[PDB]
Amino acid sequence: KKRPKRLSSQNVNYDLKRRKIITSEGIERSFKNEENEDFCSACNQSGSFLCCDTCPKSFHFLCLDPPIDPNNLPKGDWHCNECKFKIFKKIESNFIKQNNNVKIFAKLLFNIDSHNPKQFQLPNYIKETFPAVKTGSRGQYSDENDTKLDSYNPDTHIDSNSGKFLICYKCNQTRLGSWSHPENSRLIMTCDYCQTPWHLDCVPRASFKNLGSKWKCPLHSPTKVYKNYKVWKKQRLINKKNQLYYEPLQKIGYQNNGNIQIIPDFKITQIDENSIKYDFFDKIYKSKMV
Amino acid sequence: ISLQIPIKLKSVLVDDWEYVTKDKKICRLPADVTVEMVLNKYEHEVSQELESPGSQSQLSEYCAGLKLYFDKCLGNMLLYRLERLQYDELLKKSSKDQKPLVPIRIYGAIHLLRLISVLPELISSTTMDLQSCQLLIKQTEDFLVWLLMHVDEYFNDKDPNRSDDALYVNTSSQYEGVALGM
Amino acid sequence: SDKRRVAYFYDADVGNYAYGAGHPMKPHRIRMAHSLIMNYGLYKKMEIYRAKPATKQEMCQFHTDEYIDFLSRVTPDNLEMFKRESVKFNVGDDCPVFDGLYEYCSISGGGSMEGAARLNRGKCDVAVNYAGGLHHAKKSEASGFCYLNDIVLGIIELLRYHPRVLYIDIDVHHGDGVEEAFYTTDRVMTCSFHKYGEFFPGTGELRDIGVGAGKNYAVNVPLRDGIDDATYRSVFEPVIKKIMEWYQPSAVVLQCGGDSLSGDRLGCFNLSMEGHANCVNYVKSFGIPMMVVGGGGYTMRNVARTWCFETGLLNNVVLDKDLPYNEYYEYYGPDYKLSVRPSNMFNVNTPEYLDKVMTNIFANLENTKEEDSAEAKDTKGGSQYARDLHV
Amino acid sequence: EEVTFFEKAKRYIGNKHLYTEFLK
Repeated sequence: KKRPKRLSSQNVNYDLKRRKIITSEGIERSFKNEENEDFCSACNQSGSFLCCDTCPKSFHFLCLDPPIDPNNLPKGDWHCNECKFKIFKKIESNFIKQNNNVKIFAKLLFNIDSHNPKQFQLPNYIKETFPAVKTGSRGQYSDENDTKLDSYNPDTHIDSNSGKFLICYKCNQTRLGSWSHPENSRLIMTCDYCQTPWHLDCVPRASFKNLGSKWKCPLHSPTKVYKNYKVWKKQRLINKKNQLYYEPLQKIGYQNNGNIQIIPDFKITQIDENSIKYDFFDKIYKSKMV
Repeated sequence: ISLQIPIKLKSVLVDDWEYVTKDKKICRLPADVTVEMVLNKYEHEVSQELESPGSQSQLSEYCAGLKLYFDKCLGNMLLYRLERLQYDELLKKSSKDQKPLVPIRIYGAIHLLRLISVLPELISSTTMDLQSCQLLIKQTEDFLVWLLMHVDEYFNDKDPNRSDDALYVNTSSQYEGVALGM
Repeated sequence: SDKRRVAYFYDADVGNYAYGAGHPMKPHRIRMAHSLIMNYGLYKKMEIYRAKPATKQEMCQFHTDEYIDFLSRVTPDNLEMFKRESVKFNVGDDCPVFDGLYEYCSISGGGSMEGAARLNRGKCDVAVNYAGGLHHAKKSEASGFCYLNDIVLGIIELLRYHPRVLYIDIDVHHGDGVEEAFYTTDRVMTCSFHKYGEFFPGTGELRDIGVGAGKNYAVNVPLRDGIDDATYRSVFEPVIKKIMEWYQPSAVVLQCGGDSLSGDRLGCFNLSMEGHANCVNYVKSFGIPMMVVGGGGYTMRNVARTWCFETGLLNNVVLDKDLPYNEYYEYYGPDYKLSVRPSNMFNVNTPEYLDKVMTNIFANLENTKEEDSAEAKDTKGGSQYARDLHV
Repeated sequence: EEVTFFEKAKRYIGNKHLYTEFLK
């Protein structure tokens, strides 16, 4: 018998919200009778914009070649880069010969204020050379990014791909536990690259991350191994007409600074496991003498 | 039309894009190397490795045209949304001591290579003759070939976490918030 | 354990500030904690103190000049023109502005520097500041869903008397700014308990224990979605015991955050009165100088209950569960008892995971071994008592 | 001896999804 709708108290504020009763009076004895778009044409982003009339687009206050702080407004009405020439023998012929030492770039310099400033986007023949690089929603570098009962564990310990059970690498225990005593159950997250099972206790993790960069299983090559120093950043993979190439002819003191496609300009060389075994024992021997 | 960007320099551009957007890093304003020193190295090196039948004339002409191109087209296509406020504060500091706004001698070779890569985007949308286009493509390919050998000296693999010679300064939280705000 | 002189600073202006509609983090909990303390008869072993507003040029000791000048100039009627500094420091987007913002930061920093000065002059062994507790912000930031970092304002104010300073964060949404400000120096050790899951700070890791002179001297523990009292005891007692047996601090700054209680807007921990009391009780047991500060708490009943309990035990008295009549008599629970019931929510943390954290923490720590400064100018503010014992 | 590493790894890892990464 809570009965909340019966009592409303309309004489004062109502439902957290305030009504117009405070603004319904005007008797005081104090003075004693004496177009625009959501997105942008420069970076395709939403935010603060300046109103325009000659053009139907909107630009940011800090996305212009002569940028101006929003607090100090420009005098009059501001116009875009090409809006200046929008209202207004060819001028190219005299412009080419007007200046010296710029003749091959005269036409390129002519077209500077005839178009709007914009953020930089990589061309249509750069990103796609590496299949790992894909365009983002707003222009991000996309490489790998996208409290209940025990029922989390059956939803994670069974992938229904082959009707089997995934076992962790550090410990050979799935540890699904029992329904009566679920405290012995351990959550397992799988890898997003090789689907390697991993307990949440073996690797120092405490939560599942599903927004942002995908979790990496720590059984791969380091991305930024540090040894003044050296910052290895790989050489990526090339899918453009098999440009990466495969030339196995030496495999000895190769010194190919990593980046091997192991088999049983840029050049992802081919390596075998016999060579890896041989030069491992060679390095072990040379460490034994020193 | 499209110039032969080498795959190493494509990896360099993708790494710079990752640093700018995903890693949130921007280039050094007081860069030890800008376009002036890379073109000085060009004129100091490539002149004596070939004969002189007159190629130095249009070679220096193209260098001057590029230098002029890097000024106005810097603020048009370049400056990823993170770098807009750094451009603003750079021009404010330039105007503080009444110095002329000359942004070519500020940015390094990363922006130079980025401007090189963005040429076919706007070259096609104009009345621009193929006769000069073939020569420009060939000499720009020579430029990328020269940059290949110099890529370790000019874009050395370093990060802005333990030394100040990584040609990069990392973004701050206030700068990250205000750069992508407006 | 041992008898201690506990000092408590409260400002009445802290209570009458509302952050906004639908706002979890709010300052009204401080006034009801003060009312519960006043009505529980704790004044016999307590002195009341008034927090002077923070002076502008001493407030800049942590933050930048422009940030403080903006905070003293910010108000809802001009936030629309303040866009650049609004988005630069995350002000008005995630944390909206309100009347008396600069007043709140001034009185909070004043209370924190008052606690630090009372620690410096040594007349009171323990200083309690519930009015402050803003512990998420940074030098030029209002991130972590607050506005100031007055704990780091008060930590360095007590550096002169206390060379080695130990800080503990026990609530969720840990001290990003607190461990950030004292990263590279071994003088201040920042310990923080939080969950790996995304929070208002977002930061926190097991490998970010320090760089430079502060290397291996800022321990962070990533916890899971809710800890039982016994598991929190087993994860708290050995770590703090090893810290006090190795670091040898001369001061303790305890963050009495109510965000880690059993049920609030953003909290995800499951500690009862016993679980929350052991954090303060353990670090009280060594008797070294202490500064209790509290900023957490999204639900008024739970945070007021735990703050009244902490105020009770800190003076070594038996705090009973019954609540005397006050202005908030029909506020805390149906049965009106001072006990936050732990929810029936699962213990995600593992004893094996806790043991692994213990082992790597021990292996990490085995290798190691301004015109008004230091002033306590204030007023007692106990001449008039606003005890509303009449209906 | 020092040549037993190969079949030790063959028994332990087994699958080539990780063994090749172990070789790397």
